[PDB]
Amino acid sequence: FTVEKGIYQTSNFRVQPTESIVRFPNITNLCPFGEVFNATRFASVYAWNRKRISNCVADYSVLYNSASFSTFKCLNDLCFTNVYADSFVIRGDEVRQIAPGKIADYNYKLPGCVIAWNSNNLDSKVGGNYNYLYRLFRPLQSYGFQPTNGVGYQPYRVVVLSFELLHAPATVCGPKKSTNLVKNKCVNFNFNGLTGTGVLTESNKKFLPFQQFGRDIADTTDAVRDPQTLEILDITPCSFGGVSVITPGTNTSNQVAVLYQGVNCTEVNVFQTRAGCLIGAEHVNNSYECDIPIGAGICASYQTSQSIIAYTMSLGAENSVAYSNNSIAIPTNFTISVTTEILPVSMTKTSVDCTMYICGDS
Amino acid sequence: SALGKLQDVVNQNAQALNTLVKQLSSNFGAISSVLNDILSRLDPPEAEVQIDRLITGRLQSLQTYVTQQLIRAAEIRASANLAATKMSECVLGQSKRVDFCGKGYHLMSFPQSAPHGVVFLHVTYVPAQEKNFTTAPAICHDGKAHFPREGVFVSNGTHWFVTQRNFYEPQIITTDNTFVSGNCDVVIGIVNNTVY
Amino acid sequence: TECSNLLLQYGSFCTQLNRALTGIAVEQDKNTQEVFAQVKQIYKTPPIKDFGGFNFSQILPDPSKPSKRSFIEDLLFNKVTKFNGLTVLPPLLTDEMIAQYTSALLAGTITSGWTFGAGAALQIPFAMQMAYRFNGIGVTQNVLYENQKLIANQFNSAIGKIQDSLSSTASALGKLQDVVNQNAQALNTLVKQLSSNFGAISSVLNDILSRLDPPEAEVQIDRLITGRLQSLQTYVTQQLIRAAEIRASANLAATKMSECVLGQSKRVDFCGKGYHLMSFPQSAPHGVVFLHVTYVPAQEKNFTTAPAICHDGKAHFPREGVFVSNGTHWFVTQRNFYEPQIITTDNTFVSGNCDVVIGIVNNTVY
Amino acid sequence: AYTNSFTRGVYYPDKVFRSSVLHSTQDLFLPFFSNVTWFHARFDNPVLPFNDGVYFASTEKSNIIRGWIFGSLLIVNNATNVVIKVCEFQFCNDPFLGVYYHKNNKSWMESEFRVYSSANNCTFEYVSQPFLMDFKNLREFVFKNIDGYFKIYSKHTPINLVRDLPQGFSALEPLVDLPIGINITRFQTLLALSGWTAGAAAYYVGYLQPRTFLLKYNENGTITDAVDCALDPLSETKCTLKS
Ligand SMILES: *[C@@H]1O[C@H](CO)[C@@H](O[C@@H]2O[C@H](CO)[C@@H](O[C@@H]3O[C@H](CO)[C@@H](O)[C@H](O)[C@@H]3O)[C@H](O)[C@H]2NC(C)=O)[C@H](O)[C@H]1NC(C)=O
Ligand SMILES: *[C@@H]1O[C@H](CO)[C@@H](O[C@@H]2O[C@H](CO)[C@@H](O[C@@H]3O[C@H](CO)[C@@H](O)[C@H](O)[C@@H]3O)[C@H](O)[C@H]2NC(C)=O)[C@H](O)[C@H]1NC(C)=O
Ligand SMILES: *[C@@H]1O[C@H](CO)[C@@H](O[C@@H]2O[C@H](CO)[C@@H](O[C@@H]3O[C@H](CO)[C@@H](O)[C@H](O)[C@@H]3O)[C@H](O)[C@H]2NC(C)=O)[C@H](O)[C@H]1NC(C)=O
Ligand SMILES: *[C@@H]1O[C@H](CO)[C@@H](O[C@@H]2O[C@H](CO)[C@@H](O[C@@H]3O[C@H](CO)[C@@H](O)[C@H](O)[C@@H]3O)[C@H](O)[C@H]2NC(C)=O)[C@H](O)[C@H]1NC(C)=O
Ligand SMILES: *[C@@H]1O[C@H](CO)[C@@H](O[C@@H]2O[C@H](CO)[C@@H](O)[C@H](O)[C@H]2NC(C)=O)[C@H](O)[C@H]1NC(C)=O
Ligand SMILES: *[C@@H]1O[C@H](CO)[C@@H](O[C@@H]2O[C@H](CO)[C@@H](O)[C@H](O)[C@H]2NC(C)=O)[C@H](O)[C@H]1NC(C)=O
Ligand SMILES: *[C@@H]1O[C@H](CO)[C@@H](O)[C@H](O)[C@H]1NC(C)=O
Ligand SMILES: *[C@@H]1O[C@H](CO)[C@@H](O)[C@H](O)[C@H]1NC(C)=O
Ligand SMILES: *[C@@H]1O[C@H](CO)[C@@H](O)[C@H](O)[C@H]1NC(C)=O
Ligand SMILES: *[C@@H]1O[C@H](CO)[C@@H](O)[C@H](O)[C@H]1NC(C)=O
Ligand SMILES: *[C@@H]1O[C@H](CO)[C@@H](O)[C@H](O)[C@H]1NC(C)=O
Repeated sequence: FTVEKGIYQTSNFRVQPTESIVRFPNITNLCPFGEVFNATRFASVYAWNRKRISNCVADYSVLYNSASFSTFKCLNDLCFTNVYADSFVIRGDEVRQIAPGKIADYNYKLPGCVIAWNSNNLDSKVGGNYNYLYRLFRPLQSYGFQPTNGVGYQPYRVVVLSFELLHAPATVCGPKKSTNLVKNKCVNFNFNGLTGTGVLTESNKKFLPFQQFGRDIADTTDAVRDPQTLEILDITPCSFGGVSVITPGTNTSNQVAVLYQGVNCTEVNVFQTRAGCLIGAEHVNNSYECDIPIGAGICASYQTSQSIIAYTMSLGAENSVAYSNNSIAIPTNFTISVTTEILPVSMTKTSVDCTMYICGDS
Repeated sequence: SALGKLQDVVNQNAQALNTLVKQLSSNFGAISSVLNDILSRLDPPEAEVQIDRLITGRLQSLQTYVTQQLIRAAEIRASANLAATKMSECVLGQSKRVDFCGKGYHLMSFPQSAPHGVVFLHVTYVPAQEKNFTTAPAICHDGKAHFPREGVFVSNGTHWFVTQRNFYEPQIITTDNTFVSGNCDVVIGIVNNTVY
Repeated sequence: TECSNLLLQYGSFCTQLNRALTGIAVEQDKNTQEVFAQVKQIYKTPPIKDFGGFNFSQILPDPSKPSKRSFIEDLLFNKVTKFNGLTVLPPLLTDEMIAQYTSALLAGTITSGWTFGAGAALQIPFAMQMAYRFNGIGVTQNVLYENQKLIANQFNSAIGKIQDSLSSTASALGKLQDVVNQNAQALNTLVKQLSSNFGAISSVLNDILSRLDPPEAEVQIDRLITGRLQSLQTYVTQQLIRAAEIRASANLAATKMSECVLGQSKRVDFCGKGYHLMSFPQSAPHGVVFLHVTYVPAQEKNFTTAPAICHDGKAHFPREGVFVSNGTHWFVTQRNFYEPQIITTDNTFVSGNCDVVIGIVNNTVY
Repeated sequence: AYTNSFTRGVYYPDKVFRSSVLHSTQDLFLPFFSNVTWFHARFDNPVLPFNDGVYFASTEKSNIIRGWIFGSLLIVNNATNVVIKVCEFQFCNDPFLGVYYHKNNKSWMESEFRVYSSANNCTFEYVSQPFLMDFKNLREFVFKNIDGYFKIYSKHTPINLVRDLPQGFSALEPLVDLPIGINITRFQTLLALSGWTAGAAAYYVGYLQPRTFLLKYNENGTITDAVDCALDPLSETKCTLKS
């Protein structure tokens, strides 16, 4: 409850990230799933064409959150080797047959997700549609249609997306959200999985046409190239440092100053020093013997009304000896001075045994 | 605050012991930091996985304490060696070494025992009340240069004397205070005068 | 935050580590202060540089440059060449302040000799000061005044050679460079240790948390904590070991400043090789440099010597010196410089008879 | 036959730009001064094991070396442009790419592709930009298949030799990286080509080995020199001291 005069390291300052920057490369090469579900023409159930795709950005969220479907019997956070996206039309109650039925045993056999949509809008020909061919048994005779049909007899354009988890690397990765880029502000940066904290700025380094990252001798990442745009950005460490409190001692006063080691006073009587930022101490042009060492030649003291002052400590009086080639100074008196020197000699002899300390009669 | 060094040693040791004891209240990932609680709650098969976490925790903390003591004992020994040396050549004799026995020209030292340490009272001679004089390396008397055998030539302004080095006790320059070496032609700063 | 809760189970291992490091940091300021804050006042050399022929221009501060740093100090500084919670604190005494202390110590020695280290600074001509130094190594003071021009030239040439040695070769400051390298790699090793699994699935906590549920992610995190905690322990222990080593070196530099710079040392080989005369401190990065001015005898020649001589049935011994012979005549000379002179009754003392001394000779005393 | 791979087979292991440092990489490299196998384009297009990746040099004029078969897989650097296709190709026992040697065109124009006969199970396909049809340059290639991720490196560097690898230094900038995810246990070389005189093109095979290899990145992030950890004691001490 009482602290003696001095400098004390209380806590640790660290600029909390105003934002967590995440910069996935611009979402391009959109997967052709946009046109699979409403292609100009679809094949028969038995003639289901495989639209296997690789290295495409399949946006399942827009498809899943479309409000223009019939059954989503299953996504953008998962990447897969390929998507065996089928394409066909089934008659009403056959939708339930597409699940892990006439269609389920003759035309299709599901061992992914299933998407269905009202086919009466486009595929249903007016006056009788027979373009599709139906395998009644497993045998292709006809399908049959009527525009004035109900729901169980109504066709449904169904595309069956079957995700693959083969040993081959996943290639159909869904879109990943990205933040914006803000410079000159501590923010957590994650462009392509390289998450970290640092102030983001424009750098002078030139990257190789292929290189994306940059690292220091200690293997730490220092500069990055934005995947969305070819800008070389230097990632400096996010501002942080210790917080130490100058106190002249409770026995003297309760006023204190706070030092933020290694900061510019912009991230926090505010005085900028080579040792950090001083708050609560007023800079004085005078120089005295060091009382409390702030650092970098700066010391803080309590003096007269009273306050804490920060000053550049003085090394002593600026004496100049009256030297000349033919003058000598010779003492005419003397003084007998008895000074003190204190040296530690020994410590306390402490003995400790494990079994008592570690376990204890156990 | 004079005995800061002695108090610092006591404070450092007591602080180290306190942290060692405070470490006994840590869990180290175990269900409890009390060994009895683990024993009285769990069967041996599941108590070992918990007691083992404590053992590594207590053991590591104890090892950290011992190594810190070894390093701390090394500097205390270095201080004791220095204190032993000072007693040998600062209390038991007069030392020419500068600042080894306080600021000034060492005269004598006295030891005083202190808790876990020693205190030396260094008696030193510090000159005071200096005065400015004009001085010469030597004096030419009869074509021969005279040098102070143990002294320095100083001038009141009109007369030349020979004081000792560091206490103004002027003396008449005689052939007993000075020795001759060569003629007064090679020393820079020679000043004419008479040698009684 | 998931880890920070886990790390609390280890108690106060980290209040200990910070206490150990802050204890080291406070010591480093004490080391520098003890070595350099050896002068009560900031003595200044006079504008007139009539030092009997010695020019200390290469060791005195040069106000032309911003740092007001000596010429040789500049050579020393050139020769010697905030990532993961790791901060380097600035020393309490700036390089400019250190260079001011050496200037004060240097200025005091030139103008005062050893007096300023034992009280008030008492001026004395440098040539007369060197006479004290010669007298302090057993050589009479007339040899300095007679050879003042030669001795001054020898000092200037010797100081000139130190410039070439430092400027031409960058390997002279190995001791100071080694300290910098050791600290630099200690931090690099500590930082590089963050890239090791220590047995966990990965060295990145985000991956561990992302790819595992808290139960099985907690065990993986604990492996990282123990390894990273252990690596932080070895760093502090090494620093404590090194800090003790540097403190011993700093304690030695402090003693050398007191005994070599603030006075004349009779201790052999302490302040350079030979007979100590003077020492001049210079400031170097994270260290100090001493220029030990030493008196080395040279060009010896053989002589025939005797312990004493018989004059009138009584043995004469030299008051201070040696008995030497030309092969036909006998003289008495000082030991460290051949300055023969007539053997008289003023430079010898009589004690006893002629038949107790082995090697007695039969010369005459005038 | 065999020759010496003096200081070739060095590329950029990763997508990292580092300035004025010396980086040590335990990677799949070509040992210095190694007895690299020597074939001649007499025509030599045998099947060789694709064990732990493989290097490939080509003193290529008129685009002699036009493809390679791994796995079914191909990297057909045809005349038009690079074409990497992943399918269950029914590769011929003697696969190659046919070229009409100035058959009245006063130019070696590619007109045939006997690399494979048909494709059944296609998984991937990539097509790159075109390039000049041209020897005075040492085109070199490296091929790796790790964790399914299939990597390709190459560089276009001028040289002034005829049939031996020059004693210079060059770094193969990566050009392609694909997740074909197939099993590659063997490979073969497809070259320019009933009745032929294969164009003079010294093409080499160097079975890369996992080895530490110290790289010197200049201030521009482009590799300027390198050494090994097993070439000789001198190299070993350099790598230990990172200098
Ligand atoms: C050398 O210095 C010493 C002191 O360090 C001088 O002795 C001091 O002399 C003064 C004046 O003579 C004394 O002051 C007087 O003290 C008496 C009491 O005895 C008082 O009644 C007077 O009114 C006056 O204040 C002083 O006490 C004395 N100090 C000591 C310790 O004895 C000495 O004179 C100096 N020598 C020379 C040659 O200058
Ligand atoms: C520096 O000190 C010397 C000391 O010798 C001074 O010279 C001599 O000083 C003494 C003491 O004052 C003189 O004695 C005089 O005696 C007469 C007769 O008894 C008396 O009336 C005077 O008051 C004085 O006491 C002496 O004559 C004088 N000269 C010699 C050759 O001894 C010298 O003057 C001093 N100089 C300065 C600048 O202080
Ligand atoms: C004590 O030593 C210092 C140097 O060790 C002397 O100062 C140097 O004196 C020399 C000769 O006078 C100077 O050389 C001249 O330099 C100028 C400028 O470069 C050049 O134009 C002239 O042709 C000539 O070479 C030198 O500059 C000067 N300073 C330094 C740093 O070397 C000093 O004079 C000595 N003390 C004495 C002689 O009392
Ligand atoms: C060792 O030292 C003694 C004494 O210094 C040497 O004896 C001296 O020898 C020199 C010439 O060798 C003599 O010089 C002569 O002096 C007379 C004056 O009396 C002068 O008229 C002559 O023209 C000549 O210059 C000197 O007198 C003589 N000293 C004595 C006392 O006899 C001795 O030669 C030295 N031995 C060596 C160097 O081996
Ligand atoms: C010390 O005295 C000597 C002589 O006693 C001085 O030297 C003489 O000076 C005069 C006039 O300056 C000359 O005429 C003589 O030739 C010099 N030599 C001799 C042997 O007399 C000398 O100058 C005096 N020193 C001082 C500092 O006054
Ligand atoms: C030094 O001189 C003394 C006397 O001048 C020598 O002593 C004499 O020695 C001779 C023969 O050795 C004797 O006959 C005398 O009786 C001695 N006299 C005395 C008074 O002792 C001595 O021998 C000489 N020493 C040397 C080395 O020549
Ligand atoms: C596209 O698909 C939607 C289903 O979400 C369908 O309603 C529409 O008719 C299709 N074609 C066009 C041009 O929108
Ligand atoms: C930040 O601190 C550095 C270090 O002194 C300084 O050079 C820079 O100008 C400061 N920037 C701001 C905005 O205060
Ligand atoms: C001492 O200095 C003054 C002025 O600089 C000069 O006149 C005098 O000759 C010098 N003395 C000696 C002995 O050189
Ligand atoms: C002294 O004499 C010895 C042998 O006579 C010789 O080796 C030595 O060099 C001589 N000393 C000197 C200084 O000449
Ligand atoms: C010194 O030793 C030599 C050795 O030959 C001997 O001849 C001589 O007599 C000795 N003299 C004395 C005084 O011991």
